[PDB]
Amino acid sequence: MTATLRPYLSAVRATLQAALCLENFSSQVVERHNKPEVEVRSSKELLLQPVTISRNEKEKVLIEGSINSVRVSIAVKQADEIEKILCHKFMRFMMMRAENFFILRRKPVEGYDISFLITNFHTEQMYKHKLVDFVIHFMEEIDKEISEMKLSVNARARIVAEEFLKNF
Amino acid sequence: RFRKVDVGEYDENKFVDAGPDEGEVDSCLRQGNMTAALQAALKNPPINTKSQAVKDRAGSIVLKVLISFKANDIEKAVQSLDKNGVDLLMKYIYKGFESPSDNSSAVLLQWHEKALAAGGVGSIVRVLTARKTV
Amino acid sequence: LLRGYAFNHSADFETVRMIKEKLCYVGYNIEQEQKLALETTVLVESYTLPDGRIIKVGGERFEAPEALFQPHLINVEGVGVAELLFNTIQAADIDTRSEFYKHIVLSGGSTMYPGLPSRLERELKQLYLERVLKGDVEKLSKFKIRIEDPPRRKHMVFLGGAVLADIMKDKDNFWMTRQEYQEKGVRVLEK
Amino acid sequence: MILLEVNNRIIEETLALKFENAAAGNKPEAVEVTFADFDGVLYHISNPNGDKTKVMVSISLKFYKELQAHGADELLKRVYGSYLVNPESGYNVSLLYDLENLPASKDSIVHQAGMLKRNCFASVFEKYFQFQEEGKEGENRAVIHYRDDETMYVESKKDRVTVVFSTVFKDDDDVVIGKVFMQEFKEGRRASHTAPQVLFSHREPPLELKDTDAAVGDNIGYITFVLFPRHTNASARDNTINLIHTFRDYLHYHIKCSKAYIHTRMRAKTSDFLKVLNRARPD
Amino acid sequence: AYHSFLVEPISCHAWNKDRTQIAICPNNHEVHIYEKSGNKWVQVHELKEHNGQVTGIDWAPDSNRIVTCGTDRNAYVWTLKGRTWKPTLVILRINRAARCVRWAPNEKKFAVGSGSRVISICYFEQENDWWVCKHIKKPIRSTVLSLDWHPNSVLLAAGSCDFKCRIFSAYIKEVEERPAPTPWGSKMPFGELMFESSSSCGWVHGVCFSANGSRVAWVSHDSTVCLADADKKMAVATLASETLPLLAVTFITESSLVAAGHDCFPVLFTYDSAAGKLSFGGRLDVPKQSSQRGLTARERFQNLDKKASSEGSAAAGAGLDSLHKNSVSQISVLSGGKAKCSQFCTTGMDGGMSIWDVRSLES
Amino acid sequence: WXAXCPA
Amino acid sequence: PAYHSSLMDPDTKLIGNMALLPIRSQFKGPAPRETKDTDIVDEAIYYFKANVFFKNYEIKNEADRTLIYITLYISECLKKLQKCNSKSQGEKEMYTLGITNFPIPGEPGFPLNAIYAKPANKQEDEVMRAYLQQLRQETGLRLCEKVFDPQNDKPSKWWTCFVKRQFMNKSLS
Amino acid sequence: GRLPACVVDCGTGYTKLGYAGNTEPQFIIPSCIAIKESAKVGDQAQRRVMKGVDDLDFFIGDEAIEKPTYATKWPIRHGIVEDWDLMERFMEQVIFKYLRAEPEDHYFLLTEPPLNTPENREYTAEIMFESFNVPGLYIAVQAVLALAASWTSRQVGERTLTGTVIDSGDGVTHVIPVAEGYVIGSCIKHIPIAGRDITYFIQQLLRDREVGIPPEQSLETAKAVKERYSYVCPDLVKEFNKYDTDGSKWIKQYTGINAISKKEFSIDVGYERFLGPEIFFHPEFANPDFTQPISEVVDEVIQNCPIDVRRPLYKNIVLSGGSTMFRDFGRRLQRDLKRTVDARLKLSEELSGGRLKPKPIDVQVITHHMQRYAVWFGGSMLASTPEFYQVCHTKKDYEEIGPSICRHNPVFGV
Ligand SMILES: Nc1ncnc2c1ncn2[C@@H]1O[C@H](COP(=O)(O)OP(=O)(O)O)[C@@H](O)[C@H]1O
Ligand SMILES: [Mg+2]
Repeated sequence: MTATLRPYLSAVRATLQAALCLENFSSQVVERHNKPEVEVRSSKELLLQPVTISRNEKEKVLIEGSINSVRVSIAVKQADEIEKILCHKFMRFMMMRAENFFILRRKPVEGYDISFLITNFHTEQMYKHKLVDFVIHFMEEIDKEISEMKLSVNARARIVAEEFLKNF
Repeated sequence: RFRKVDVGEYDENKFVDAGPDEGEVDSCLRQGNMTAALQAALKNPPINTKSQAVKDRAGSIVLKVLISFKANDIEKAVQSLDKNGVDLLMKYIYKGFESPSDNSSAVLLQWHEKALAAGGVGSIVRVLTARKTV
Repeated sequence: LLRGYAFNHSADFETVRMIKEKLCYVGYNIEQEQKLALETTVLVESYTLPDGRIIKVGGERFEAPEALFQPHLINVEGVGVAELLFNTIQAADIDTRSEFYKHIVLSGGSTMYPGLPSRLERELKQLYLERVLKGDVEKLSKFKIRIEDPPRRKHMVFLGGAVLADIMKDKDNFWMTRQEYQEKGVRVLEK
Repeated sequence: MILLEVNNRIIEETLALKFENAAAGNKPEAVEVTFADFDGVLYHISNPNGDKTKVMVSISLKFYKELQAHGADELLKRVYGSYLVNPESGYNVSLLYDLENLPASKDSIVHQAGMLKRNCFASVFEKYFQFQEEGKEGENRAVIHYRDDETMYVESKKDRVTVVFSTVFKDDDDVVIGKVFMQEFKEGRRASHTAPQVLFSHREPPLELKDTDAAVGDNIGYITFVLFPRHTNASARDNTINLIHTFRDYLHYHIKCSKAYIHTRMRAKTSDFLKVLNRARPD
Repeated sequence: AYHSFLVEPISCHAWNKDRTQIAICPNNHEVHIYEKSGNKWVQVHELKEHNGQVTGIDWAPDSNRIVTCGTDRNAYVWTLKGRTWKPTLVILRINRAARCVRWAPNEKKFAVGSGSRVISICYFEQENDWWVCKHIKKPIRSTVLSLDWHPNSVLLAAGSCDFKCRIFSAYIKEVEERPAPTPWGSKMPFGELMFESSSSCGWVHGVCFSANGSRVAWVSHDSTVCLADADKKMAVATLASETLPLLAVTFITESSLVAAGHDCFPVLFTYDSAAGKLSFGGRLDVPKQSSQRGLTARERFQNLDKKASSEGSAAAGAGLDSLHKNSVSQISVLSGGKAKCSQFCTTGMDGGMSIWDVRSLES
Repeated sequence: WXAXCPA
Repeated sequence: PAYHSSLMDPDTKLIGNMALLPIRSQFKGPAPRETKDTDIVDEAIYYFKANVFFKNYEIKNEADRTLIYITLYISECLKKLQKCNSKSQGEKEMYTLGITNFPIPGEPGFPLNAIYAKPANKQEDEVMRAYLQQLRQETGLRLCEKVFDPQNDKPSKWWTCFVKRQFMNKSLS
Repeated sequence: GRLPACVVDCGTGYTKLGYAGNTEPQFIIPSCIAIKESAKVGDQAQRRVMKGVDDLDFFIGDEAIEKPTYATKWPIRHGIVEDWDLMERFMEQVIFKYLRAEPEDHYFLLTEPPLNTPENREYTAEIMFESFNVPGLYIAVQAVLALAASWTSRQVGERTLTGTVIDSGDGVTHVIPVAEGYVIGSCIKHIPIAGRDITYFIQQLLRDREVGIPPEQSLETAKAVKERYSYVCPDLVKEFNKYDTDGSKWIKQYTGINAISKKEFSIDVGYERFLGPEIFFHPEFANPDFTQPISEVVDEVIQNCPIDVRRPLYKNIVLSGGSTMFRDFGRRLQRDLKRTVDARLKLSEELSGGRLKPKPIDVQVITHHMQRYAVWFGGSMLASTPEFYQVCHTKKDYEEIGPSICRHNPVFGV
């Protein structure tokens, strides 16, 4: 990935590492709470400006910021309709069992592909560099997964065709 | 039909809270002194100005100046700068980075890599926590 | 139970008391909190049962207090605590409405839920905006409310009784003395 | 199921339940049920009148008019004997069982009635094959578009027979999947010896269909199967007819099966992803 | 000198006069006290009547009183009566939350950096047997995260999250007397804004004062360090680097400076005399850490079931002590005051504690 | 009513 | 629970906690003779076929403790009698089981010891000892007359099937 | 000549099947599903991943029992389902082989237990709209279908919407009242004990009280319950001593046939003739958590709803469901409810004196056919109603809003 994806991964990793810093802030607007600030979007005091790391029109990522949480949204490089369908289904099956992850959301941001979430409650009970490493690894392995799914469906079609044609 | 309406019309302050030129940059470009072109591009930032015109002008000029560079003197260009200059640079690259199309990716990525090699994560922190619309 | 746990009505009724005390909380805006719950799973939390069993509760811990403002959830034709308060204040005279609104107390241990004052004040402001000013927000700015929430909201009646007995003990003409009981045509001694 | 069956098991089951208690006296067991099967055709079983001693079965064929115009006198005596009567429901072939007369056979009759749709469908293809076999002047080509908006065309000339398929996909999701499915249909031949040639065409309709008002458009593919006597004789005729008739539902079912297969694969990969993630939690 | 007191994080820490007792918040609705035993630590007491989360503790060198300032909009002043601890209810008139607290050198008043856009100051009263509370709300526009006090106890700096780090002037005539002349200003009455930050430089997470009371320094989320030198004409010095944001402030002497945060290890700074510029000092704590592991035949198969078998606990942060020391919460001092500080301690969000030295390095 | 009493 | 005890008049005496309800027996003990065939053991045997199924028992009256103890001992009696061969052998086994030393209430080795009381004085100790011995002997004599049948001279499967259905999930052992 | 829709009543037990506008569910098959799984050990990172076409190499239905080389694995467990891939495989197999219905040109109605979580319904609806591309879908509780089917008992023309239904199930039996078409949301309780654990208890007792059966053919032996072999009992101990006294005429015998060696084996019938069915009113035998009867639960749920609806509800209790086929069930329930309600009325009258005498509350239990299946006819009438074609969720609704359209529940609202 030295000449194709390495710089993009390095830049996004540095951005995440800088924006992975978090702290606990007692609720300032609603009685007594410590709920995530990014989702609520109550006070502009805590929010930080969004950032994007991208190299092509159809692929993108977004990096948010706040005291309580940092939100990241990705957009995959999908070209053909089969790629879009497979990505949507795979992400949906990932959603259906997102409880064990403790990091992932429950529905992607509108107009974008899957997005993750971090919080001060997920930074001490879990390691720090491991989470960013996993996000990176997912970003790389998505293309492998989609290509493998494509070849699998092609093989299935071939085998069914061969099985039917033999009778003739 | 009650809570439907917002009640968020408060009073507590929800944190209620010099552009660049073109002729000099063009002269530097045609003369070939790319370092002078970049220096002029970074000069006179729109730190205090509320108008999309100057913002887009600065973004376009910095993008055009950066694109023309080659991947041999980028280190020299970055080195001949001050730390505040490096931060302002990185801010400009991030600003123009959203600009898609016209293959404005690779050069920006190399610039970001060099800035990290020199500016460090502190530049990322500063750009992320700067309510200042730059 | 829906979540899939079977519970009795003998002792587990007391078991859920601690879980409600720790995890259960009330919201500020129902829509935003519901969207957060259905879009995220950070609000999930548990508690260690006496037998060591572990249970997950992330969404049920939020809608239970909502019955206070929406008695419809539990088969009651209620109107809501905030709406009831607004109606009661309005039905009174005029000179007393402002004084009642200025001074208000949140008494009782069941009101110790975190976030109830915010929900109540927001609801009252919404009622004032919609049923009086018809959405005129400009005139709504000066309206003021200060909920009285003493730190000792777990026990305040005992304080009142103690202070009353402090000064109402020397004089014997306050109580239903034992002597009056032996007579007929009695009771309703004072009111 | 891999090869979609042709015997509707609903009629088999209901007739088995009826006949297993047939020899139990005056047992009418009034029945009135409506069914549906592939090709968008509706079945109907109902007694003709208050007399429950007779059970009737009917069809609602979409292209029935073509069958009536062609004439199926062969089908009126070969497979179905005297237990066929004029149409009642919608001018479509309807049969009935005479319970008063002793039914000798039990499985053969049920099996014969099970393939009603294909039994009536064959009246045209088998007759065209007979035309080309008998040496009679090549009967005029015909087009048979069934309930689906797509169309079917057949040409029966000397020394060989031809058949072409038109394909239409409704939902945008399955269009590309079906295109991929049929792309490899025209090439898979390394496991078949005595099999016909297969080809796929979508942009350029075959020159045969230019004059015929068959399925013509943009998002419509074409499939043609070349026919030869080595696989269209009196022995290998029923198998070929069953395969071609069950072609559409076969494609559909295997598309859904592939969808389930990919669902299972992604579900399996989620476990690996979770295992990779678990490296972040402490010991 | 690393040590561990609990796996889960710890909110705040407080120490006694002799450095023999410790206060550790277990990140739960209570607070614990740890005491020395030879060269070992062991629990002694267990104080709990607060139904919320504790987020601020402090200790009185002489009064031996402890204050729990946290959630529930309340605050209890603990006092020792024989061999047991008892509470003391206080009233603060808060509606959102309270995070940080701090007593005074003379032990006459304490302040709370409440999250309700207000700063509260309280003093002892024997009349009603209560703790009366005043409020400062004029310039404040957001939450306050750090509070520090001045020897005379009349000047207070309350860092906030609105780009400002401002000194105040609180003087309760009931329990306060006129302070001596100060270079800053006139020691004006309670509830007023003395001066504000020169410009916008990130948020504020800490503040530090000086014995001479002529220099103030604070840190920010923008990887910046400031030093408000009031001896000159309000000379302001600034410095920056590539380090991650700092979350603490303290100095040794009139020129030195110490800080720590998400960098996972201490960072040292210094201030010039007349140049009006700071400098940098790298890893004054120690050169670097080390890493080790083991076979663990059981683990080799246990990890493969959930994680990858070849995986392990090794990390890039092991070499530079950046593996387990997850972030730094705040800082404290050991000996004397902010003059020599022969030793300095720091808190960690990892749930542990550690000590350091300033002379054992011996340059 | 609008002012005074409900109706 | 639902099928709790019965036949307990207030005049009945007690020994610390238990109810010294008379039992009719030809043996000797600190109990009187009741002419009616009805007694504690008869009701216990009558209701044992169902008490085991239930998983709770509220002690409405003091006789509930007697019912619990008698059923608990009957469980062990059935367990030990399943391997019987002759009526004489079964009677011998039941007799040698009655004259034993089982955990007395108020001492270790006794289930649900919390519910029962702890005797303090000396005399009540042997009073309870004799009462429990008499109850055990009467239970043994009562089981042997119905557990066996005139034919096959073996324990009926119907009466030993409940061997594994230990009351309250545990037995004396 | 509009095509009829499709009616399906999925569940833990025998899954009903057939088409709308018909008077008999044509196909009634178990939920048993085959699979070509075997003994791999890596079963938690590749559950199956069957190579090639072996994935579909599995049978279904009654034919799936007699395949002794695969695994019979029931996907459902009292409503909740762990893995739904088997459910999708079963659904495709049924729709294609048995129903032979094209999803793209048909409407499907599905039934789920009231306790089914929103997530399962949302995801099954998503699966349907994605794979089957069904134009319309609709899911509703089975109580109303039973109420509609109950009209056939007598006087169909006489409209009677009020009542209450206590339906059975392989793993769940629920209580749901109806008040003139509108049900009460909060007055619903879920009973975990059902017609399966009863058989578990039967076989557990039998494995010790008798011998002469093989381990494999146990459930076929345990299915004496489905035969005439279980009567309910007003009293428990009375019949216990009746059996322990005579034990000659009341005992029955079994003459089952082995399915392997074709060797006859017989065993007697004992106390289980009544204990099983009696467990319904004494659930404490099986489930220790739920020590609560049924009749008192019925009265409690009927006493937690408005006054004006309490009276007609007691008059209409429907006997629908397989587990309710036990004889004399209605008599016991009616007698118990009458006793408790009369006692409550007498207590209420005692506190306030008066020479009056309120008209006694009438409680009646109705016995009729359709008890085995009361959901299929309801679904048929559901499909036959034109308004169904309008209320059914459409494709475009699922296209961008998502599968949340099917999340509507009768016990939720904000
Ligand atoms: N005649 C019967 N006698 C006893 N039990 C029966 C009888 N018919 C059905 N059952 C029982 O009722 C259960 C089926 O009830 P049913 O509700 O149709 O299953 P489901 O919940 O999947 O719809 C079966 O497990 C069966 O044991
Ligand atoms: Mg059911």
